[PDB]
Amino acid sequence: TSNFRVQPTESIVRFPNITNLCPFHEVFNATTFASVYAWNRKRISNCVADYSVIYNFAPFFAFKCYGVSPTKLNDLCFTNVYADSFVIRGNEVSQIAPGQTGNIADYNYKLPDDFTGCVIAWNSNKLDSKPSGNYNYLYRLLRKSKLKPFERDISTEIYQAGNKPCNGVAGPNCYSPLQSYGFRPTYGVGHQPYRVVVLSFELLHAPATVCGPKKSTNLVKNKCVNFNFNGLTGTGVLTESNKKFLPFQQFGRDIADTTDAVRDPQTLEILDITPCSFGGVSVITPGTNTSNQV
Amino acid sequence: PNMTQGFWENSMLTDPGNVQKAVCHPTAWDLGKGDFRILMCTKVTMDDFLTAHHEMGHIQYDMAYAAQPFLLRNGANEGFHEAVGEIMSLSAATPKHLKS
Amino acid sequence: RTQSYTNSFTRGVYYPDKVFRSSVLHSTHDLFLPFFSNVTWFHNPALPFNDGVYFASTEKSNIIRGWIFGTTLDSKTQSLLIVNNATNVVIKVCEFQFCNDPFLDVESEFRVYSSANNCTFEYVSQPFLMKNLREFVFKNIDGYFKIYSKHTPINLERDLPQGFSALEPLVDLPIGINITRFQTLLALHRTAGAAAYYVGYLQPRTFLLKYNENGTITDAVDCALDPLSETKCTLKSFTVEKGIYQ
Ligand SMILES: *[C@@H]1O[C@H](CO)[C@@H](O)[C@H](O)[C@H]1NC(C)=O
Ligand SMILES: *[C@@H]1O[C@H](CO)[C@@H](O)[C@H](O)[C@H]1NC(C)=O
Ligand SMILES: *[C@@H]1O[C@H](CO)[C@@H](O)[C@H](O)[C@H]1NC(C)=O
Ligand SMILES: *[C@@H]1O[C@H](CO)[C@@H](O)[C@H](O)[C@H]1NC(C)=O
Ligand SMILES: *[C@@H]1O[C@H](CO)[C@@H](O)[C@H](O)[C@H]1NC(C)=O
Ligand SMILES: *[C@@H]1O[C@H](CO)[C@@H](O)[C@H](O)[C@H]1NC(C)=O
Ligand SMILES: *[C@@H]1O[C@H](CO)[C@@H](O)[C@H](O)[C@H]1NC(C)=O
Ligand SMILES: [Zn+2]
Repeated sequence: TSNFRVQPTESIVRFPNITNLCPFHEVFNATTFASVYAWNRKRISNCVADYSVIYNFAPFFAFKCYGVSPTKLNDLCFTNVYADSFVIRGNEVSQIAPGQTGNIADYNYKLPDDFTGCVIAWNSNKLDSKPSGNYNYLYRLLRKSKLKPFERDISTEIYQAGNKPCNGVAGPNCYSPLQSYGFRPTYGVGHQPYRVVVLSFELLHAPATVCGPKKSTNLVKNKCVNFNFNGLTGTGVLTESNKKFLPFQQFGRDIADTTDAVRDPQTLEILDITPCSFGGVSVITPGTNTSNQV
Repeated sequence: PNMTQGFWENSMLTDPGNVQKAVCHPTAWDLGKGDFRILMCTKVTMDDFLTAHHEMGHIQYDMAYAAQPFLLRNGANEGFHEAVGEIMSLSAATPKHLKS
Repeated sequence: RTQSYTNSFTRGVYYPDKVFRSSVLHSTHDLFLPFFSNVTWFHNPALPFNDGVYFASTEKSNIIRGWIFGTTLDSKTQSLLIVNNATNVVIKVCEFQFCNDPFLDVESEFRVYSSANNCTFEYVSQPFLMKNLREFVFKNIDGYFKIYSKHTPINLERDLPQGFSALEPLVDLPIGINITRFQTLLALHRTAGAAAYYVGYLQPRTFLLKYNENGTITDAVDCALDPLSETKCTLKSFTVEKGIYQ
């Protein structure tokens, strides 16, 4: 008549542990973000990117994601991640965005037209402001031409707005391009120093090696369960196995090219897989003329 | 708009008294770069209330023209600034406002 | 330096995929070094990488130290360096401008490379190298650079011993750079020195691999080598009975 099959009760996922974590506590909490004219270009790769710590850091004045969805930040994987750290004023935060033009945007740092990532900003009046004044931070307000996206300029040539060569000295129509922010505790919001770290995500023709951390569920044994072991998916009953694997081997297959054993990613243990019970169902019946019992 | 948290923190609206020595002429200060303060030894009187209105009118003017360049960061002529103060002072003392 | 030649015998077989098979004859199509193929013995500055390479070193002093891989071997194109010192193995994927003749002083690596303008990747691991024959297989497939290796005790003999030593995968790296030529770096003391290494080139082949009870490749058959091997591959059995087989 039909087939009888035991449905899985629970779903189990086992992935290798996340002992590798991206250096988010290095791009943030660096205690010195240099200046916007010379922005720190840090490469983040070959690590699991967990945004839980990023949320667990200080409340963000501006956390806007353009290319990568805030929900899918962990889901999406990228080959390389670039974080740019710099200190800018409150009103200069808006200029760091796609399609926005301003002094900082054109002469210091330009987000590309098709930028993918999230702009992270938070207030830094406590650390970056001193009563004497934080003259260390600088920005550029004079330059010959607009900067192309993702460019760094650190060379100070006396701006020749006039018709006569400056000869490398300051004077009439000869101004040093660099100008200093001054940060004091009494400054109002909008001129207070703001710390911005721009997360840039790029896809390259290579393995991503940067996938958000993936959760692990407790192992269920001797029960019909759905299982996803390090990318190997199936339905079955997981039992203890006498078989001994080699260190590099992770799966086991039989003569029929079907999976029969799997090595548990977290604790190295060989678990044999038995297909969940299935079988035909037959109805033994005397003639319905005689009786209806079966 | 309404006053800044920095304004509330830095401004001295009450007479310190005792050891502290200060001038008690009311003044609204636009120190620059987003700092606004009132230097006023304010007591609980109707004249002090109206003077507070006048000074906060000054600060609202200063906040409004903050965006413009430094040289132009002033009233259009010498009269408009105290005029903007005085209109608020006049409106504050109206019996309708007092009853409200 | 000295292009002599030798017979490879049944050497260079490795585990194709990370699966466990017990008492199974499995047929796999992959890049393998063909059996009884001539292998160059060194005792063109950059040896062509081709699809893959098989490198063998038998010196007791372990004087060989690392390898170099690149497309054009200049600052223009990305390159790969593997340096194995006594403590740990260092793999650096950087656009390396190398010396025309790379070698190391080993307490210094200055003699090796001229410049490293940008570094794409880095890795540090336990040292690879440990009457001992060290065999390595290098191949870059679908963007992953794979290194298989084996360390076999060999009795004193003139050539590669006749036996099966399956090479166990050591390192898989997601470097993703094109590799056209390679070179072997040698440790010289600033003293004359001599080292001998075997180079063979892998080819697309079909192999029949025997896995014993404990999942080790005990034996292998190269299908295209000889008619009997083709018969064994067709029947999928090492033992072939009397008869005529298409
Ligand atoms: C997961 O954590 C345990 C310790 O709790 C550790 O023994 C195990 O090796 C970790 N997983 C991996 C894949 O390293
Ligand atoms: C006053 O200013 C704060 C911001 O400082 C704002 O949140 C609030 O809505 C404003 N108005 C009132 C009625 O508090
Ligand atoms: C005034 O400033 C001096 C420093 O010049 C400081 O010691 C003092 O505490 C301040 N206040 C008063 C009431 O003197
Ligand atoms: C202004 O609006 C408030 C809203 O609660 C009201 O209480 C007050 O009476 C109004 N004032 C006048 C003068 O209409
Ligand atoms: C081996 O190389 C590593 C590279 O980081 C270095 O730290 C270590 O000191 C070296 N050891 C010796 C013995 O040369
Ligand atoms: C990274 O390497 C590439 C190689 O083509 C080079 O063009 C680029 O300038 C390097 N990055 C930096 C920041 O120098
Ligand atoms: C597998 O078992 C046999 C004995 O049955 C033993 O000789 C062999 O060494 C085992 N495999 C390995 C890799 O040790
Ligand atoms: Zn006034």
